[PDB]
Amino acid sequence: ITNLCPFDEVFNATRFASVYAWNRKRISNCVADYSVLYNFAPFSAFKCYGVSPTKLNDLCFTNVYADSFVIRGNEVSQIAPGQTGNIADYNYKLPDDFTGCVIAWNSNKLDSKVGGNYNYLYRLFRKSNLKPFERDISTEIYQAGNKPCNGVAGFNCYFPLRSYGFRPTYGVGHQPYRVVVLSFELLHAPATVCGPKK
Amino acid sequence: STIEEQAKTFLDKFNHEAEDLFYQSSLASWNYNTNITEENVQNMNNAGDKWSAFLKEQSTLAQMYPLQEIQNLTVKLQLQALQQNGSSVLSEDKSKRLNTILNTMSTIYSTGKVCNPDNPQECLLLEPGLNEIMANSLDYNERLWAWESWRSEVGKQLRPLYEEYVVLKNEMARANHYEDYGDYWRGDYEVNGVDGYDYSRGQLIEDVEHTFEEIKPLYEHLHAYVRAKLMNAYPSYISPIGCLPAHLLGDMWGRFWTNLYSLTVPFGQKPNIDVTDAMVDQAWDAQRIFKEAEKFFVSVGLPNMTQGFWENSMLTDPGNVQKAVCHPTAWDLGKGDFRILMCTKVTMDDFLTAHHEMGHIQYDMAYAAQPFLLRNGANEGFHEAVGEIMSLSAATPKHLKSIGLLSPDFQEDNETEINFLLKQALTIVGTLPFTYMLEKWRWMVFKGEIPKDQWMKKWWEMKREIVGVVEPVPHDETYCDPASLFHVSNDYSFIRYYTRTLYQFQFQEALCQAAKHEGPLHKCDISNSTEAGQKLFNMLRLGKSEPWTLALENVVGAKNMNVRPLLNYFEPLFTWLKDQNKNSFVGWSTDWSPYA
Ligand SMILES: *[C@@H]1O[C@H](CO)[C@@H](O[C@@H]2O[C@H](CO)[C@@H](O)[C@H](O)[C@H]2NC(C)=O)[C@H](O)[C@H]1NC(C)=O
Ligand SMILES: *[C@@H]1O[C@H](CO)[C@@H](O)[C@H](O)[C@H]1NC(C)=O
Ligand SMILES: *[C@@H]1O[C@H](CO)[C@@H](O)[C@H](O)[C@H]1NC(C)=O
Ligand SMILES: *[C@@H]1O[C@H](CO)[C@@H](O)[C@H](O)[C@H]1NC(C)=O
Ligand SMILES: *[C@@H]1O[C@H](CO)[C@@H](O)[C@H](O)[C@H]1NC(C)=O
Ligand SMILES: *[C@@H]1O[C@H](CO)[C@@H](O)[C@H](O)[C@H]1NC(C)=O
Ligand SMILES: *[C@@H]1O[C@H](CO)[C@@H](O)[C@H](O)[C@H]1NC(C)=O
Ligand SMILES: [Zn+2]
Repeated sequence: ITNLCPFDEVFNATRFASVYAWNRKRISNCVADYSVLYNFAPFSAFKCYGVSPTKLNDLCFTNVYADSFVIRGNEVSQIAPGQTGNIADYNYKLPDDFTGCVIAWNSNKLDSKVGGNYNYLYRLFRKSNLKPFERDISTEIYQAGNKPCNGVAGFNCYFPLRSYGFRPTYGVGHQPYRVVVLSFELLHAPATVCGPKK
Repeated sequence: STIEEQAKTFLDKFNHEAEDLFYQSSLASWNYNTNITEENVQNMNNAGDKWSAFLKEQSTLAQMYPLQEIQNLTVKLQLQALQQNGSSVLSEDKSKRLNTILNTMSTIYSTGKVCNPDNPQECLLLEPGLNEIMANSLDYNERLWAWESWRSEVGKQLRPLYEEYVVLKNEMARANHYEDYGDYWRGDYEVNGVDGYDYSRGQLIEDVEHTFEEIKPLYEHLHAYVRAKLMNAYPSYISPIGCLPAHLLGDMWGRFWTNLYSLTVPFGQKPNIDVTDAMVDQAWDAQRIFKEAEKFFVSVGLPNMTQGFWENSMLTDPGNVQKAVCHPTAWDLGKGDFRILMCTKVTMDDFLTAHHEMGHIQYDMAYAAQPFLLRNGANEGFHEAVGEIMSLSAATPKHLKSIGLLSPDFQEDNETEINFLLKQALTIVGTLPFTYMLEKWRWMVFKGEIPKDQWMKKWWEMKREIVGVVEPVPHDETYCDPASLFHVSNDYSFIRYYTRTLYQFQFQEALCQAAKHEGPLHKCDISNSTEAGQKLFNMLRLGKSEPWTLALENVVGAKNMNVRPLLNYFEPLFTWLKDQNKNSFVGWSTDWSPYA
């Protein structure tokens, strides 16, 4: 039992990353207790796109990835294979062959402020859609127009990143939502992460 | 590479920025209105100034997209809404002059007082203190004094102000590619780009009149009955053959004949349905009233209220150490923030107003999914009509009998529906001629058939004919009678109320046909009818994304403003008035005047 995974750190972290700079944690070699995935009892959406959660703590994989970020309430449905929108296209893209889980819970009490919590960003403008499981943290003026922007944000030259201004009085569709998506990489290697030895 | 996609990207940026700043401004305004203090005023002004500056910057940025090559109705409509120049098209001197003229008129109307030469310490403002004289007094001479003094001290002093206002606003409209400021106001209904649903700015003029020639019989019979009920109150002062004197209407300008109910009540012995005593005996509070309102809205099929609405809204007066505005309002702060501001008491009127305001909020929730610029009613008359049909269906005896306020033993004798319809007609159909005539006069003044030499001469000439109201004193050109009203000297269109009144009954009759109603229209309750709720929601969720003709067709089934539902609503009252008007002249002769 003294090989517990760092899930209790990724779910309970006091600082989640922005969706455009989502944080990836590599769970490498330790006992994967998938039954402790109830840190926040009212999970808004705990949806597994692969093995069922009942059978989750039984399979053995070679690597686990935990991609953690914070998005809007109505933008949670975009964390799914084959979705469109700002998050899926320019911020975080999940492949249609995704094997893993998506765990999103409301965090209005944590990631909101009375004056507006302008600490979470998202990429509003991008030249082309993101490929699955690849990131883009560059802050370069998006040339919507045709005249060269010359690196100056003006007419037809937009800064690509816009801030989620989170406030506690928002509706549940505009309130902060912390999302951790677990991707279970099973590869041609010995399966390090295993289920509890119960 | 094309303007249509650069415009889309610009709108994508503008939607988010505008939503953020608008939410900040609305939150500041709400914090002021519920917590009247000193620093809240500065917060509200700063937020409003920031919002206005951002709106002006985005408006001047949106001019670079010609809108001619944008073959997408949604983007074109959003840019057209965002591209309006407004007062920023004239010279700075002329714009400053117009702003000063508007502010002076607004302040002098707000600070309007009455001077009594008999006693200098008898100053009264338009605040209800003067309103009891024009709404409850039974003295011809006192009412005449109040009317004449108000038209002499405020009306006479707003003549050159309005005279220069007309010229400045006409210049603004002509610089804004409109033949008139009246054309500017009529542009709130213009629809172009979509085939079959096109509707012209001038097409309003021939429609509002076309739906008014069918109002003349019912309003004429109502006027005849009201007149017949005023010779007994005012002997030898009404002249049955003649018109109604202007200062005896139960209101300062005769907008609503609501206060005439106590004088022209059909059956005095029978009373009105007043469940105030029942709902104060059953230990009801504001929270219970709003819970019943959302129960009604869920029963009809619409979604219930947001969880944040119950904790953020102010439903009961906090007046222990605080101040607020008593006006019941519905607030759409943006980003899923919906609130209701009213000092609700245990009263039937508060029940109906809660239903009306929560209908406003339900409409806001319905079109909350649309982009920021398209988050409004399909035209200026849909918010108020949608809110009003809720109170229309809430006040029926079969709804109060269901919720328990009216005990399930009430007998609806046919003498009581006559009282109810007459009370409601003194407010609903008693304002249509006044609204139509005032808006027509103001349109004619703006466009130019009425010269400044004949501003008064036409105003009463219309008032003696369209609405059948005769002045008691021969006002000269010095006076400005149609400037004393609140809406006229405040940059507010007034045909909105006419269109709202017609849309109210159109929507009500449509949702009754969807609810399998059987009897008369005035006994309709659309509760527990998911069909009516779905039919209404189809139009509610559209917002401005579709032409108002299409939205009206989404519920009514006809893409034009029709008056027949209104006449169907008052049909029993119309029959009773026709029977009751025997042995009494129906109509009026303009060739009479009390002063002569
Ligand atoms: C709409 O339906 C409701 C129930 O579905 C009815 O209102 C009352 O509901 C209480 C619930 O305990 C019951 O006494 C009856 O079902 C109803 N009472 C009466 C006197 O009708 C009613 O059918 C509808 N409510 C309205 C129209 O307000
Ligand atoms: C999880 O975080 C909370 C703070 O929200 C704190 O009690 C502690 O860091 C964690 N709780 C545990 C490990 O029980
Ligand atoms: C809001 O009202 C309360 C009184 O209950 C008081 O704190 C003050 O008047 C207002 N708040 C602020 C921050 O001004
Ligand atoms: C117009 O643009 C909007 C937003 O991009 C799009 O949803 C709509 O489909 C477009 N109109 C047509 C006819 O495709
Ligand atoms: C607003 O002003 C601009 C400035 O040239 C003008 O081109 C345009 O026609 C005006 N009217 C609009 C945008 O409706
Ligand atoms: C509203 O209805 C929903 C069901 O869709 C549910 O949250 C609950 O019954 C109601 N919530 C509130 C706050 O009224
Ligand atoms: C309907 O009302 C009339 C008077 O308005 C009355 O004479 C008649 O008896 C009523 N019908 C009834 C009570 O059935
Ligand atoms: Zn209102």
